[PDB]
Amino acid sequence: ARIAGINIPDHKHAVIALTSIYGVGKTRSKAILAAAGIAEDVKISELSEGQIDTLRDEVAKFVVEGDLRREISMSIKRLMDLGCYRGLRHRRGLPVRGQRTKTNARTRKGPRKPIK
Amino acid sequence: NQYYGTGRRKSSAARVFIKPGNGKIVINQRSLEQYFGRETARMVVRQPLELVDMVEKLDLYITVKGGGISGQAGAIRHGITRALMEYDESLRSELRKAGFVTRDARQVERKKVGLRKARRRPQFSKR
Amino acid sequence: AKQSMKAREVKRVALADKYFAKRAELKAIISDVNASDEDRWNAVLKLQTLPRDSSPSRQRNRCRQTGRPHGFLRKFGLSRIKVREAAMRGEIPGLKKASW
Amino acid sequence: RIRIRLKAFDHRLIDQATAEIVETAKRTGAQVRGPIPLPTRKERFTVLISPHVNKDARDQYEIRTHLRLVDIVEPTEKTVDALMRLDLAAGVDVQISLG
Amino acid sequence: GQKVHPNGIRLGIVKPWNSTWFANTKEFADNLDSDFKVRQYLTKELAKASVSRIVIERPAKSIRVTIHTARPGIVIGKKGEDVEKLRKVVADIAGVPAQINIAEVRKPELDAKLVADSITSQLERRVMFRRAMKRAVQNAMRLGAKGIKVEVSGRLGGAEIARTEWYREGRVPLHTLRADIDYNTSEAHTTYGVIGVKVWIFKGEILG
Amino acid sequence: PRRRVIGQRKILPDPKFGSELLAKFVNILMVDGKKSTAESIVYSALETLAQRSGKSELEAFEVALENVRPTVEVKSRRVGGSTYQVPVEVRPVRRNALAMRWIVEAARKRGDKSMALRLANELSDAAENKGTAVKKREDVHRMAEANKAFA
Amino acid sequence: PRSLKKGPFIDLHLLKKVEKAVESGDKKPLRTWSRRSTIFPNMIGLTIAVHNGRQHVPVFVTDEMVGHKLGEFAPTRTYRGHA
RNA sequence: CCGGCCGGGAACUCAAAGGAGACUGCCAGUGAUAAACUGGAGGAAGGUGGGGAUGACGUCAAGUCAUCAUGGCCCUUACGACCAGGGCUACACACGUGCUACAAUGGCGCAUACAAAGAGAAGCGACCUCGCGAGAGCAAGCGGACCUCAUAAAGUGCGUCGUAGUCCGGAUUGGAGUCUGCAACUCGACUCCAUGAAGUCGGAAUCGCUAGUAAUCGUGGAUCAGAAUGCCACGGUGAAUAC
RNA sequence: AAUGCCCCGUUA
Ligand SMILES: [Mg+2]
Ligand SMILES: [Mg+2]
Ligand SMILES: [Mg+2]
Ligand SMILES: [Mg+2]
Ligand SMILES: [Mg+2]
Ligand SMILES: [Mg+2]
Ligand SMILES: [Mg+2]
Ligand SMILES: [Mg+2]
Ligand SMILES: [Mg+2]
Ligand SMILES: [Mg+2]
Ligand SMILES: [Mg+2]
Ligand SMILES: [Mg+2]
Ligand SMILES: [Mg+2]
Ligand SMILES: [Mg+2]
Ligand SMILES: [Mg+2]
Ligand SMILES: [Mg+2]
Repeated sequence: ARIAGINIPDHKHAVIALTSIYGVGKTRSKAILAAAGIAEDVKISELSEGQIDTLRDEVAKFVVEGDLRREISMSIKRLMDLGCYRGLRHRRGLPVRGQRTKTNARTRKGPRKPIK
Repeated sequence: NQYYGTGRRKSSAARVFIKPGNGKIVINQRSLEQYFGRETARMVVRQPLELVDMVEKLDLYITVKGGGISGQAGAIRHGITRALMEYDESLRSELRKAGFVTRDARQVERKKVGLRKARRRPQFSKR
Repeated sequence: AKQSMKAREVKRVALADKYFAKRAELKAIISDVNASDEDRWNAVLKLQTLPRDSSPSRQRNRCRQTGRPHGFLRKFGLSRIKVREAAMRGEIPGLKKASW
Repeated sequence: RIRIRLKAFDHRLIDQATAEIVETAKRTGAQVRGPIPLPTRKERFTVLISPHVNKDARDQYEIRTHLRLVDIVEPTEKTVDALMRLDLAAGVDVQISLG
Repeated sequence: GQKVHPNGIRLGIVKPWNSTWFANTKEFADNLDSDFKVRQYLTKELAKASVSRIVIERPAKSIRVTIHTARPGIVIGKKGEDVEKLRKVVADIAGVPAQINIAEVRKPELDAKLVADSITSQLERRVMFRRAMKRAVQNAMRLGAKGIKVEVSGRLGGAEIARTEWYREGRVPLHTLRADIDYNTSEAHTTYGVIGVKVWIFKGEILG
Repeated sequence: PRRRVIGQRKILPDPKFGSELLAKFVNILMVDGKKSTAESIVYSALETLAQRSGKSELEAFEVALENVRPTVEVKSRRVGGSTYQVPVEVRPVRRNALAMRWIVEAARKRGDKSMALRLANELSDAAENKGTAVKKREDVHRMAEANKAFA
Repeated sequence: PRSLKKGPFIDLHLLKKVEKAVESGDKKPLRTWSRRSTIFPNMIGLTIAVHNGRQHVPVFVTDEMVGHKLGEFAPTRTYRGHA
């Protein structure tokens, strides 16, 4: 099953199959299924092509993988080009929301780097 | 002619009223299978009526408050035992040997300063 | 604490009690969902102009006997140390060492 | 009817005060309900007893506010001004409520 | 420091509360502050009078202050002037009509605070702390206290290394709870710093 | 402990069959106080094992416990200038508890899907003298036999 | 973020100063300490010297910064590297 | 009006308030005719019935001159006082204490049962309406066994997931917002959408606990305009083992 | 019948 320019798990239920898309969570997927008039537990394998076309129309009405890539990249680039606090944090690899950094910032700082 | 009894547990309190009948049960305007949806609760509330074979001779209108399912079950058992005392006055030794008249005083222990709980101390370390 | 800090807190509470009404009605007209945009703008501007010490959120609760800002107890108005010493001396009515 | 709510930190004091109240009531008026005892408040406090640093050393105080309620259902003219003239001990808060 | 306050631990069983009044959370704090200020002013004003204990009770918007002292003739001075001045000033302080009562406490050698203030005056006038403690204990046991302990601490005799001494006579049980333990303390401000003093007086067990 | 020996606390038998042994087994299997879940699991697995191997739940459980039951454990003595791993006999309560513990541990280690299935498979294997439970039993027996030179 | 209904916050003195500056057409560093004020479209083309502790750092206001605050562009903690 | 509702009833839970009771009291044995120990008859509790408070002489010249008080020393157009902003939240790194997880005794959706202990007047804040939501408008009652906070959760029954770094994990990040507060960039909390790191039980070593304890599950309060996974309290389920 | 071990600066 190919949707929004990407394949889709065939054996998984419709909800998780759609969540597999970049830009669609459980709630957005449930809304897609409701708008398409399909059960949340119907496997994509047993589905017909018209339902898949409706799902394509709905995901097109919403935003998709490459669109989100571009939006996020452009936002981060605008930030780090303005040189605001958030852009500085982004470029330096440190947390942005204002977390502590004297310890316990591994998600952004990557693994530990011993001093030598 | 109803015989009354009071049972108590951790935080529960059960009023038991017994009348000679067919042996039906009513807990808070419900049956035991509907109130105590647990086989252990059912067995413990039925215990004394099997200790002394009178499960089918006395109906009873029981009410209970406070505590959880097991606490309420123990309270109902204690109240049923007390009512059986008030009614017969001859099964006292049997229920004593069975261990039913002793009101369980195993109350929940409080939390003390310097401890994570009643007895658990925080993590200790020389360094 | 320092006499300067205590007098500072006194001035804070005095100015708060003074500008309470005006600040209150200004906040009211600002939060008013059925108010004009320009009126709310002017109200926010006047609130800005108003002194900062006039805000009840600016004053810190201090022990009425020593000025200690930490360990304050609203029920008594004293720090924990003074509360304990007064209780032991028998000055706080009804208060006694508890246990259960 | 009139309800009298007494409260105090002293058990014996509140008990003697409500006793005096019910006595004067049965004396002047008649048909006083009774001094029913209500649940008492237990306002607790924990205080670090050390000045600088001891987070495990802590005293635990508590104020016990005992509460009593009495009701008079046949209020005469003299009963009201009598209980109003009556000044009670220090440490007892009395609240009158008609109805 | 481990010992608990005797008055604090006995405040419910045998020993009573000094301040005895009821209040809600809205005025508890200001009531405490007014009581503190009243006690402060009284202790500051009548210091040459052997004031043992100032108790306060505020029933129905009227404060009543009872001063248990040993020199009532002094606290009153000329008959009807000093008490009235104190009543007026304390009423002004509290913002409430004031009433003043005096309680003559016999046997001033049996009060924890009076003995403490006496020792304080002694070792502020440079009397030997040992002699002061010994004579206090002797006077108490002579007047008939079933027990007495008195301890001094800090810069004893202008020493450079502070220490603590204590004299015990009779039977003063503190672990017991029904015992009548009148305990108090004071401090002297000498050229060499501060000297603290504590006094326990065991009158007798109270079987209530 | 040092001072005194203690008295044993009572354990309520199970409602389904009334076996104090099964009550102890479910109390060993439970975790975080979820006795309801433990009872459901043990009852399901026991019914499965029964309909599998014929004889009723009690017979299957007792034969499995007997096949897993040890008789001689090993302890440390540290008498004098030498330390000894002396073998010592086991008492009934101790060996029953050890059997139950080894069985539940083998079930936990087994990489099946459901805990009830794991427990049923382990019980069947033990009844037919298979599984890590009987494995550990044989290991401790061999260790005791090796250290049999101490008494 | 601040409440939408409340509107954007800006200091009265900063607003009056920027009004005077845009009316006068003077291209001078507008010194201020209001790092909390959010930028407005009237500030584009100007240069604001906002306090950052030690001194006032100058920032030239652009369009895409309007929805931001000058504290975002005035850093305070000077860090280079531990070694 | 099927709701103790509202007459009524004072029985019961419950609320205190005062009392009774548990003191080796009695029985048999051991013991040196003792202390005391063992066992049992009663009893709710049997041997300190459980828990708490209560912490001797003194040690560590232990901690606190930044709670407070205080000797001596030190500054007196500043080591005093006021104001704005920033910082106390930084970050190659190491350690301690905790929370969340690695999952199927589980996750998810539906329905549903059982508590205790506490706060409330610059406060708690029903109901109704709007908004997916945080919350917003109106807004009764409550100084409170009466009203609010406030729905307890684990559990139970049904269906699904079927051992997959996954419908586990939720960190990080982007976008739009709510509340407080003059003012949420440095630097609050929370909501919605999307994103979905590491982790697949953890080396040496090491910690807590003997029963309603551990383990687990939630609830409340002090601080507080706003701001806890911490602190202090309450209860539900509820073990194993001690030769 | 006798598997681990060695050390703590100066004055007071
Ligand atoms: Mg933070
Ligand atoms: Mg360690
Ligand atoms: Mg000062
Ligand atoms: Mg209350
Ligand atoms: Mg102590
Ligand atoms: Mg016995
Ligand atoms: Mg400042
Ligand atoms: Mg800090
Ligand atoms: Mg955990
Ligand atoms: Mg609160
Ligand atoms: Mg469930
Ligand atoms: Mg991995
Ligand atoms: Mg999301
Ligand atoms: Mg796995
Ligand atoms: Mg918790
Ligand atoms: Mg050497």
